[PDB]
Amino acid sequence: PQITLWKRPLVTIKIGGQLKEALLDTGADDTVIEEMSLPGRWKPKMIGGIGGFIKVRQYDQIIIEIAGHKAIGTVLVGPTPVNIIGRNLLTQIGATLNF
Amino acid sequence: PQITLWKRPLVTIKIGGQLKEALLDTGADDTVIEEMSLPGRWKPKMIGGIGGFIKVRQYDQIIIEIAGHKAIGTVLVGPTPVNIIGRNLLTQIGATLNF
Ligand SMILES: COc1ccc(S(=O)(=O)N(C[C@H]2CCC(=O)N2)C[C@@H](O)[C@H](Cc2ccccc2)NC(=O)O[C@@H]2C[C@@H]3CCO[C@@H]3C2)cc1
Ligand SMILES: [Cl-]
Ligand SMILES: [Cl-]
Ligand code: NA
Repeated sequence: PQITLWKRPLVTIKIGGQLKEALLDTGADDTVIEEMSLPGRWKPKMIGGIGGFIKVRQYDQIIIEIAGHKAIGTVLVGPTPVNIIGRNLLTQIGATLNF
Repeated sequence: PQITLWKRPLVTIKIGGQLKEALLDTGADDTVIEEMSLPGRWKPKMIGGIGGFIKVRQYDQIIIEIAGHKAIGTVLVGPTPVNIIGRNLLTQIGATLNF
């Protein structure tokens, strides 16, 4: 698709068999989702957003559908106002910005 | 142009007579610029993201040149770690997300 930006670019994602809403976020390096359970081991990571740095759980090689496109990659779990799909997975689904 | 997302989507902007680098950010509702002087009236605002909220100054009807495209709109000024072009100005240059 071609998504305009008059509204927030929210899409449906599927992770762990559950549907969630997430924001396509070209200003995010990383994908950050709200607390949920994911399989496997996690590693620590600190990310710095607009208000400061927070700790998150980094899970690698997680299967995630984004707007109907399959991605497999790193998901950070921690307190974010909204689930955000960052460039690590936007690249996997072939997204570009155009103007 | 078509901008891929392997790297941060940074562009040159001109605002207040000043050249700056800024992120094209589909996850940002509003445009947020690091501390600088702008003319006219302003009002305080709080904006929030990962890590919490910061206090900013809201300036209305500010012209920004974004990668050579002129736009006008509200610009927030405050202690953001990065300059952010948000959806309120991305729409005006006709930016879309494509995949
Ligand atoms: C109302 O207007 C705005 C409100 C908030 C922001 S924001 O900068 O907090 N942010 C909002 C996003 C994230 C939460 C949400 O609902 N939408 C814009 C983001 O693109 C932000 C833009 C950003 C803010 C601060 C630093 C770098 C980028 N990136 C970001 O938080 O990425 C996180 C932090 C890590 C650094 C970059 O990637 C890592 C993942 C911008 C304008
Ligand atoms: Cl505006
Ligand atoms: Cl349009
Ligand atoms: Na003004």
